[PDB]
Amino acid sequence: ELKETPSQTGGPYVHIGLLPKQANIEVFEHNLDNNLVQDNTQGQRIRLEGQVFDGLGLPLRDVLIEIWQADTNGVYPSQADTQGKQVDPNFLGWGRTGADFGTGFWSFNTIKPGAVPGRKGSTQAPHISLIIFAHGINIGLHTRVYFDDEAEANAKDPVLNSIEWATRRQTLVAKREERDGEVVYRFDIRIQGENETVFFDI
Amino acid sequence: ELKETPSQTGGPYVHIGLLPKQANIEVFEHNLDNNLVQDNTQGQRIRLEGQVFDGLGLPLRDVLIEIWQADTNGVYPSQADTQGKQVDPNFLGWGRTGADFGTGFWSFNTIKPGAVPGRKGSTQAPHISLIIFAHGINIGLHTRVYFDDEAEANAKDPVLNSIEWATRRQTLVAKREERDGEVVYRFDIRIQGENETVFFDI
Amino acid sequence: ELKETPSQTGGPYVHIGLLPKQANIEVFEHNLDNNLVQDNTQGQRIRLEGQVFDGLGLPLRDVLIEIWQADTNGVYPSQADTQGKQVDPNFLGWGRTGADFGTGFWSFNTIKPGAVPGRKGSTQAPHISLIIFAHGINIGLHTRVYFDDEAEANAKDPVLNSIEWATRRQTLVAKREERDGEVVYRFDIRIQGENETVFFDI
Amino acid sequence: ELKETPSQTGGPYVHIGLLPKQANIEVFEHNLDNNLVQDNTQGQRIRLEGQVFDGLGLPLRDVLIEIWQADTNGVYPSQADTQGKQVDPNFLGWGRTGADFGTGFWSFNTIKPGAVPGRKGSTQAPHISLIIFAHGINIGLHTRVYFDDEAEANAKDPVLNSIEWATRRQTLVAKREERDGEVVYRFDIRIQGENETVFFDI
Amino acid sequence: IIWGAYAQRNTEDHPPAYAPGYKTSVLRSPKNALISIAETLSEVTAPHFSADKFGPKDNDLILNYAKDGLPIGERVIVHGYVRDQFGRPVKNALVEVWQANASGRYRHPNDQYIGAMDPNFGGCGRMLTDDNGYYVFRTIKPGPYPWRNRINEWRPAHIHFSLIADGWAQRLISQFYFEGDTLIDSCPILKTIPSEQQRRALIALEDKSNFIEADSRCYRFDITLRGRRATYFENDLT
Amino acid sequence: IIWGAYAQRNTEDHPPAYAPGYKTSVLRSPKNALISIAETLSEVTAPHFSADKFGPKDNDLILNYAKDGLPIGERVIVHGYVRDQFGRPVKNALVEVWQANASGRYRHPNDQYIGAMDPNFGGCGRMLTDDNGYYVFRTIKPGPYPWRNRINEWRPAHIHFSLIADGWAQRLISQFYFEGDTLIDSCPILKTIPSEQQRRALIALEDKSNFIEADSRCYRFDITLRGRRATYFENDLT
Amino acid sequence: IIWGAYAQRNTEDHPPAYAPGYKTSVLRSPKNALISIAETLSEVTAPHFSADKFGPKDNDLILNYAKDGLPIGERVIVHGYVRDQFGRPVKNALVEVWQANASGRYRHPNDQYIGAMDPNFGGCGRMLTDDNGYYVFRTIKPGPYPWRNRINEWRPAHIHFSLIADGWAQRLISQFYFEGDTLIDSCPILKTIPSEQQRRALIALEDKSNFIEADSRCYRFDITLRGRRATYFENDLT
Amino acid sequence: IIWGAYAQRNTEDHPPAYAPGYKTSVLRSPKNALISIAETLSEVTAPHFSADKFGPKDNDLILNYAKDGLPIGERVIVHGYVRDQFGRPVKNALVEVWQANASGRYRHPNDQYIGAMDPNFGGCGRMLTDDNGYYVFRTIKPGPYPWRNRINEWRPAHIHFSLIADGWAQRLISQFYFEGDTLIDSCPILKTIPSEQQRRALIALEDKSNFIEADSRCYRFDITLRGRRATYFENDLT
Ligand SMILES: [Fe+3]
Ligand SMILES: [Fe+3]
Ligand SMILES: [Fe+3]
Ligand SMILES: [Fe+3]
Ligand SMILES: [O-]
Ligand SMILES: [O-]
Ligand SMILES: [O-]
Ligand SMILES: [O-]
Repeated sequence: ELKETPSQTGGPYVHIGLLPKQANIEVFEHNLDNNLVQDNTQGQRIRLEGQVFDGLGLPLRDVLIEIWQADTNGVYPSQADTQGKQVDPNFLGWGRTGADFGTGFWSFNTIKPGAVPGRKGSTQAPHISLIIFAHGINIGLHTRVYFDDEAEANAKDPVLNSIEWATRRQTLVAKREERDGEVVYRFDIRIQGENETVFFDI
Repeated sequence: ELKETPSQTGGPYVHIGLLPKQANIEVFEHNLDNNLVQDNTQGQRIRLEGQVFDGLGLPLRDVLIEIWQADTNGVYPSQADTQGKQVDPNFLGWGRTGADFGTGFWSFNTIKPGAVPGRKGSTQAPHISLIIFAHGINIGLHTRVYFDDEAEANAKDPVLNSIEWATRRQTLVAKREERDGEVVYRFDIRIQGENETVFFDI
Repeated sequence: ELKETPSQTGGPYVHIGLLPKQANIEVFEHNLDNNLVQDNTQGQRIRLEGQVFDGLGLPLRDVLIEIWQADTNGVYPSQADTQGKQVDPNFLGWGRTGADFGTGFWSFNTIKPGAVPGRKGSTQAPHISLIIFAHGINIGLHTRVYFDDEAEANAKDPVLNSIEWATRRQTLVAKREERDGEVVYRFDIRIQGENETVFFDI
Repeated sequence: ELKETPSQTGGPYVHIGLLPKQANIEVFEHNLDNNLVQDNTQGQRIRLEGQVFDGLGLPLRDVLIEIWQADTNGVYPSQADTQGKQVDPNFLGWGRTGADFGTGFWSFNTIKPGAVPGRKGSTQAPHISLIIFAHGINIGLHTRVYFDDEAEANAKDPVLNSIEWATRRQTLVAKREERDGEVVYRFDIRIQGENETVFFDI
Repeated sequence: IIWGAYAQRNTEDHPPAYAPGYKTSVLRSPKNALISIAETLSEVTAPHFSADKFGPKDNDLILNYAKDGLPIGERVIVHGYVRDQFGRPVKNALVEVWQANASGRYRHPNDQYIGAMDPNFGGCGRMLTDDNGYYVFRTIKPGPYPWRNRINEWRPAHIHFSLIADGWAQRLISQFYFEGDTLIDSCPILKTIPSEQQRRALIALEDKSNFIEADSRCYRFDITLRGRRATYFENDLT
Repeated sequence: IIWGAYAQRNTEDHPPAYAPGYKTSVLRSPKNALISIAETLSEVTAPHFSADKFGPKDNDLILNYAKDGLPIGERVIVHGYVRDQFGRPVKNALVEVWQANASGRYRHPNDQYIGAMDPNFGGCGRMLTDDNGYYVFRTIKPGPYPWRNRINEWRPAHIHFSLIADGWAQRLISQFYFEGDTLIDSCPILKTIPSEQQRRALIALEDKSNFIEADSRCYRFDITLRGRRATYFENDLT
Repeated sequence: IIWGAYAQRNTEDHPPAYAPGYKTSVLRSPKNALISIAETLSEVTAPHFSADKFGPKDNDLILNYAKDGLPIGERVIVHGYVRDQFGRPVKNALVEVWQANASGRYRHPNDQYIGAMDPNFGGCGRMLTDDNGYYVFRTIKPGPYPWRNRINEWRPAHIHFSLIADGWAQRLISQFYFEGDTLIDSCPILKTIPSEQQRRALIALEDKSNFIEADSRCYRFDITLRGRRATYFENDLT
Repeated sequence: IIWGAYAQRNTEDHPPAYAPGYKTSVLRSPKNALISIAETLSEVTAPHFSADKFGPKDNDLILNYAKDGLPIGERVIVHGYVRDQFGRPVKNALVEVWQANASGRYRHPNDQYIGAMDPNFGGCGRMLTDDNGYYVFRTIKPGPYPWRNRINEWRPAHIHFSLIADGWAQRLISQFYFEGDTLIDSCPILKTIPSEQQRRALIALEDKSNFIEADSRCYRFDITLRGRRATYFENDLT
């Protein structure tokens, strides 16, 4: 049996090396980005945005963020999805983004995910899986984003209920806002300190 | 010379394994509990109660607590007490309790202890010695409970004066309250963080 | 190259663990037993029976015995049979049995096997291969059963002639008897001592 | 923990070194012998005699034999006897003898022992414990002598029933004979071979 | 490929028949040497057992005899590969196992040890290896138990196993033990095996990455059977 | 002999409070250093427990909760000596133990592991050491069990124990393990102890000459408490 | 084959979050322990990237940004296999790399090191592993470079890499180094890894028989991802 | 303290019955295995011998048979302790010894070796151990002697000894040898013992500080007997 290759920080240029187009390095014709909505994609369009803060409250501007999620019906566009339901064919389910250099805000244009089966017949509340890499972060940090307008589903979520501190559960709930007809979920991530965001070993 | 056997946490069921009667495991006829007052015990009856909090402020419900104290005249019911004074014969001086599962409160019914000699002719203020065991606590934590109505004696206590931070001394002083003729001393224990309770290596 | 996993005795319960149905452990729907004759099986039906004796002449009651043999035409119901002849399709060729606890007798209901080719164009006399496992037997003991009514074929058998002691050859010949129309071959096995049965390293 | 000192044969002169008086070495005033009956000893007097044979049937003339037994009521004259019954005070319970040089016969004058408690409330049939030492015997051989006139008690004896070969049980039963009013039990010991006497690891 | 005979069994890799420290072997071992024979079709063939005949719980000793509840004891999965000495997988071989329960008690009136019986444990299982020679079963870890060899003898925990594969010459019954059991060093039965490396070949190893969280541990145990040699010149088998 | 204080506890011989690999310790460990004090009568005295109060089966976990039958599992006796660091026996100390059953299940609704409950096993015992510091109890060997630290964490088999002896400063709770258990090498709780020699001090050893034939195995386990120093010059305690 | 969850990540095989010698980690590491969860479909699935989307020079950092000429520096090919912990190849995984140029300079205004920029070097590449888990790219060997941790800190030459494979739980970003670089022994970032054997796992080895004469050297570097366990009893994933 | 049975004799620590290099054992060893039994009162009791019966010279082989003068040979004192396997002293046990004289000749017509008889040496002694398990006797060092096993066989110098102690199960006869005797390495009788450490257990050691000036040398030799286990639960003996 082999040991997993050891993780190392993405380093100071992880958000440039994995999103070259945006750093003006035009090496690739097709580039990966933070927009998961293609024209025929199904579901309600939402914008997910926020900032990532260090231990003193300073937003990180060198962070690289990726999200992984299910489609509108809660099916993953992955061969490992065993639900036997057909997935939306115009949905990748993944995206990558960095923080704006001036502001420090990151964002994704996506679709609100449908509920996905949990273990042993349970149902998980809608969620998006999120990972953060940056200079100073030795191993990618995993977290999940849940939605404040799904309070009923959130109260029965297996993973949220896994957390004994009711007070830490709230750090995983994004806030819904309506900017000119567009739906936006604000999710700030605090890596360390007061209201530190819950991170998982998955 | 031998090394002391190394400590290990009491683990998640320490408050069930050491107080079986209360977890409905009726293996013993005579069971140890949190009531130190027998009918002919001398001194003023008091109730000692509080909660134990982790680093986020959550009360622990799996904690096991024991106290050790002197009788009303400040004599310990122990063969190692060398004062040559007779001890109250209807007093064990020790008790054990867990936290209520719902509320998180622990308590003892006991007697307010008398002053006990300190080293080199000094006199210690009245105190009860207390130890805490729980899942996550690798070695039992020792502390003492002093009484806010003994301010004069507390100001001359050898041990309290051993602590240079006047501000930490206060964490060892319980507050007197009078619930329907009963005297109660409230003593909350904060294992970590703001107003962290002082613990001793005895 | 690997070494063969080392043998160990079947131990005291080998005849219970490999024939659970008979020890009243009803874990399996289909159970293996000592009856090799199915209704459409071809050949003459015979009963093979005997006792297994230790070095003092005591029959073993904890023995487990299996036999392996060819069908009526001398073809094995095995993919490794290379004769290119079709085998009887209602014949397994194998069976397993223990000794009766009171009596110590073991038995099989089977068919008298046909002659099977020997090495380099020779022909072997009809025989059944038999293996014995028991507490005290470190490695299964292999032997063969030949028939006293096949004296002509037995005199030309390659394996029997491999044994230089004419007197030991006889220990491998079972005696034919006719119990009410049924044909029975009595074959007693003596593990050690006078008239010790010949065992082979195959 | 220590290992038991390893046994070694008594060697060719064990029956001379442990019974000097009889080999005419008059070093001791009080000598140990094969007569366990003192004048006030209680119980029926019996003579126990026999020969010890090697593997070819030759009696050994250099053997040393000791016996250990209970008194007439089945109580041992030993501080380790926990029956709480008083033992016959004129009984040692032990004796030692060699074989006559010419004849090869050994003997003891003793009392027929009473039944002794067995484990977990059982009752053992009357028996005498016997040990044999000699040149060629690396470790003293332990056996027991039972009596043919105690067939009823023998059939329920825990130790005799421990032996699975009914045929070996008989080697431990001595034969009663009446030589001119004297009762004699003949017990021959066969160290090796046909009708080999059962020996125990006690 | 034309197959010839199975390679000779290496008697130095197995226990001898007569092993005085295992007392029951004294009267149950032949005094004559085994007679070695050149193989024929009788020795290189064996029976075939069809998958249809097996039930779904045949390899699950935890559930295959469970009546009112689950058996008491340590939940463990045991898996591994059966291959021949030349490293080829052994496909569709019948693997049968039997064992005591968690107290070290066998489910039979003969066993009168005071260790308690478990009404929900049977202690027998079976399965066929797959095309890769793989097998897997689930059970309760057996407890060690006393037996009368010397008066205070104790068997280490063990699971008895039996294999019927492609050739009758491969027929093998043995027992495997669990990594770290201290009784392994004192057992007269295990010590009948002459070499230390072969004694180690019967020890199943803790397979920690294969434990199933909040459920069962897992032990890995591979088995090696005699292998056949290929023939490229004269085929004397027949 | 006039007794002085207990020798200082050697913090390097114990686990530290904050041990990040044991996740629950992160929020349950003080950020401030412990404040060391010079001892007084409060620290050198302790309570006395009378033998009258104990029942006859208090140290027999096999029978003390047996209702319709015996508990299922491996019968074992555990014995040893409790002495102080200067080698003096610790007399009449209260030793309390608690443990899971053979499946690794604790007798409490909180524990929802699938390992089966045993209706005839309670899992708590106690006893007083004798004049030689000796103690002995009988029980069923506990099975290892899963817990959530990292998702697939498993505790080696262990028995929790607690001692109240002559001085409050001796108060100690810990856990002992069984010789050869392979989980001992991977446990984050046992690894909070800094040195290998101290980790070995919690392993009970197989005591083969003390096994009881056809009945129970036995493990030997000694315990060492802090010891008092004698005073020959000024007695400052009071 | 029904797949279950990925084996637990072995935290002792990775750097801890808080590593004081790597100063930037001090304010960017959680004070709370990670919360371990049992896996669900969310953790065992991942996206698929189609080969159509890749250009022909995506894995050729020598030519993919070459304008008027070739980049300056040592021509090297790096190849190897990506497999999971149970040794199975990882097929069609997206491997992305990024690095400095030969002077140790990254192509971004943020980097103001005096090492010179190369107008013909971009420093980003990507590829999909094949059915055997194989990958191969060509590049210019990056030069080491200074950074402010302690004032005179220097990174050994390294290529950053990222893998997205079959399950989200396998997601991994790391960096590999070149055999014999002396800076490897002094790097605080590489030293966040606790064991020497794991530090060696990030060193790409000179592969001399695979050098291309009069053209390029070659380094071999294999990568291991977490592996999935197969389920043979209850499938709890769903 | 309620006593239970004696610990099982460890057959690997003793010679086997059949030992072909000691020719006389061939026809005087059982072919069947010994039958082990659970102990009863018969095996745990033994006789008591009163001190009154012993003469004052019973343990002085130098003077107990001296007629007209002293025996010829090396004057030596042999002393030591008899204890059980758990280290407890064995009190009031009967220790009997016998030996050849200085020429290697036994005082019996059977012995016809040419080594000369000594009219003032008998060669038998006895004593009871004291409360500490101590014993001491004085004698003439025996000389080695020839015997017919192979034609030129020679026994090292030795003193035969016998112990009857508290339980019949402890009954033991053996022989001890003298430090440095070169014949110890070639003796077929001593070599019947399987292990080197047990062979060393029969060698009496020179005890130089205990020599008596201008008088006698001294050898130290301790003896270990089987020990009894204490019972704390069911007492099955009766
Ligand atoms: Fe078994
Ligand atoms: Fe526990
Ligand atoms: Fe870099
Ligand atoms: Fe001699
Ligand atoms: O970097
Ligand atoms: O626990
Ligand atoms: O067995
Ligand atoms: O001798």
